Amino acid sequence: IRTGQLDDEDWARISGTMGILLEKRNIYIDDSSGLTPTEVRSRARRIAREHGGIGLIMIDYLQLMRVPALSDNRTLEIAEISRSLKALAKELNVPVVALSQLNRSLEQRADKRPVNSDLRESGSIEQDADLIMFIYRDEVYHENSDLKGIAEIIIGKQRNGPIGTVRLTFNGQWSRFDNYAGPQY
Amino acid sequence: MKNVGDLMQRLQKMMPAHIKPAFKTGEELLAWQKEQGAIRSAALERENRAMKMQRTFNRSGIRPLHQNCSFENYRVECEGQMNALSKARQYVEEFDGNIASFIFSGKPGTGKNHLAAAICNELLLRGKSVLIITVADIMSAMKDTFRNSGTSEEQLLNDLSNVDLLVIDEIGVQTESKYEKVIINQIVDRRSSSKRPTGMLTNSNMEEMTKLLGERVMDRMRLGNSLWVIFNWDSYRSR
Amino acid sequence: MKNVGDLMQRLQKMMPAHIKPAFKTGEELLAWQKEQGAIRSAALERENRAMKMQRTFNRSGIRPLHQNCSFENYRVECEGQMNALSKARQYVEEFDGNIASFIFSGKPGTGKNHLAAAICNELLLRGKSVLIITVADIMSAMKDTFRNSGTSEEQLLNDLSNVDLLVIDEIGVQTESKYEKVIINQIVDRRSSSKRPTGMLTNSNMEEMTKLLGERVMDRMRLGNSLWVIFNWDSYRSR
DNA sequence: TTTTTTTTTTTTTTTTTTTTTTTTTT
Ligand SMILES: Nc1ncnc2c1ncn2[C@@H]1O[C@H](COP(=O)(O)OP(=O)(O)O)[C@@H](O)[C@H]1O
Ligand SMILES: Nc1ncnc2c1ncn2[C@@H]1O[C@H](COP(=O)(O)OP(=O)(O)O)[C@@H](O)[C@H]1O
Repeated sequence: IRTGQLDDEDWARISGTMGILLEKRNIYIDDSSGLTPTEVRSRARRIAREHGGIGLIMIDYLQLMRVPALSDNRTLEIAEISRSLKALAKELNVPVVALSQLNRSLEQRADKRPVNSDLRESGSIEQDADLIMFIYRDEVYHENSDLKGIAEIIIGKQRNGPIGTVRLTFNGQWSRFDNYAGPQY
Repeated sequence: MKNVGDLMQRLQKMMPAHIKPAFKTGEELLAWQKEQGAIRSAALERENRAMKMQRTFNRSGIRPLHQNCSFENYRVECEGQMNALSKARQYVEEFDGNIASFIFSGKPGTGKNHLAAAICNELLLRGKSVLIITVADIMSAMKDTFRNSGTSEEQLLNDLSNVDLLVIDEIGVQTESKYEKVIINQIVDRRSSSKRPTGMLTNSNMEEMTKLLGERVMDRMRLGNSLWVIFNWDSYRSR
Repeated sequence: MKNVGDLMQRLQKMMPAHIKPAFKTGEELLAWQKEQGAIRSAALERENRAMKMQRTFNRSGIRPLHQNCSFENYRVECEGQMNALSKARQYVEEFDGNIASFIFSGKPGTGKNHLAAAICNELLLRGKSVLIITVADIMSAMKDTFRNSGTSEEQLLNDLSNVDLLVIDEIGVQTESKYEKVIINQIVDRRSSSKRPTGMLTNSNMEEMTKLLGERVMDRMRLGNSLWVIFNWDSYRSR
């Protein structure tokens, strides 16, 4: 797609997914960098009143969220962020997918499966949430693995549901996770 | 700035006509993704099973000498050749969930590995695992496993028992190693008792074999149609 | 806004008549809850004990060759067979709180694993843990256990001690190994010293075996009714 | 104060089978 080296079947499938996404007019992407929870609530309440009511939110790499009041203390910054996002989700009555990085603690552990502790900052996000689900793809660490093309979704907390370890297949050539109707886990 | 038709038209400026977008909706696109994902999952699993054999061992289950080794090229000379060949055919066909071992006994140069590899060539198309291997190479794997603490010989034996059709080669020799005995009985124990097949290749007689191969091993070998095919012929390559 | 009447009426609108609660009170609630708590804990600890050796290892118990192994498929030939079957039955019936072991001896093809597996099949449904296993497999598990530090031979030995009926197979072969002997005698030491039964399966005689199972272990096995029961027949699969 | 990430130095705790050639004296 970023080269133009594509064939008729591909041109077609692109036309199809495009002509699908245009007819619904669901998605609304904000390409602004250093937002605050104030602005997030504002934009979300804006898309809400006009277009019915939203159904889902995604927030990429939470830690970029700011609030300049608490710019001197970072942990409290993240705490305010998390409370704001939870309150938002409770306000508009939707979920809030909120990504977050992890710290380099699981590297000196020899297992490399992330635990609920290994969250990038403040540890409130391991408290304010109804659901955490980490990701683990063994072929990144292990080239000696017989478990490649396989990415497993290590749930790590769920207040109203079970813990687990879901299993899915990664094909990053087209940036998709798909279901793994394979052996058990 | 631009609308549905205008954008799609600016894009047909690239792509030629007679373009069936093939979905038109979401209810079908999700189903198509589901289908293709199950397909790619199956292919992925096949590839990783293969890699598991290449990692636990080396030497892809069939070797390039016995790779082009089906039933057809087995030149016919006599009636025992039919007694072996057609019996092998029905052994392949009746292999599914069958506790049916086999021992080809006979002199070298007689095509024992050949038919045992025709079997395996078929079972690769069936979608099963195979391995022709020499006990020397097995014990080499054991004694290399002793070195590294990343793989261990129980993991190795589990890899062996997890095989669909294992066969052993160059067994008739009277190597007296206690540690060879404890492995060669244990493997067939862990396979037969785990309700899986296996079949050896030898140059020896039943009683010649039965002092090296313990009574228990022959006992766990002789099941159903145990297939005591024997070659009492003259070597091929001298022709 | 709403009371017991209106609320339970709207509740019956969900769910039909004759749904009577069977509690009606505050004490029977907690009582039946504790009842189900202990009943759940039973199968819970059962699942723990049974998944130890299916999580770490495989096939913990009877293994699929000797699973379909009722007493009654046992073919009758002679008074030795009567002795074996009858004594096996009474050993099962007088099993509970009874320190009584068994050391079958004799050639293969006689029904050692068969009778041991019928025994263990029954003691499953009686609510007891069992494991038929090869000594080679135990030592393989040990030699794998040296790899990882998360587990330990101590852990596996205490697990075997936690088993109700530990049994051993193919012990007759004369491996003089120090680390084999320490395990084979330490296991019986731990079990019998903790007032727990077990039993073995071999081929040789008491004396020729006793250098392998020390006089200590043999005498510490021969309690109550040792049940030496011996088989001196031909192989079954020869028939 | 209490959280959090980052590098740097100290201690302490944990480890089996294998294969050979010998080479005697009968
Ligand atoms: N009947 C036959 N037809 C064709 N090739 C044969 C026949 N018998 C033996 N061969 C050839 O002889 C070789 C040796 O047979 P093989 O079973 O591989 O070794 P061994 O005889 O030691 O078991 C094979 O590579 C095969 O090509
Ligand atoms: N009394 C019997 N009746 C029927 N089958 C028997 C009898 N004894 C042994 N067998 C069969 O012989 C085989 C070997 O018996 P088993 O005790 O399991 O192993 P082993 O004979 O080596 O101890 C088994 O497949 C079993 O079904």
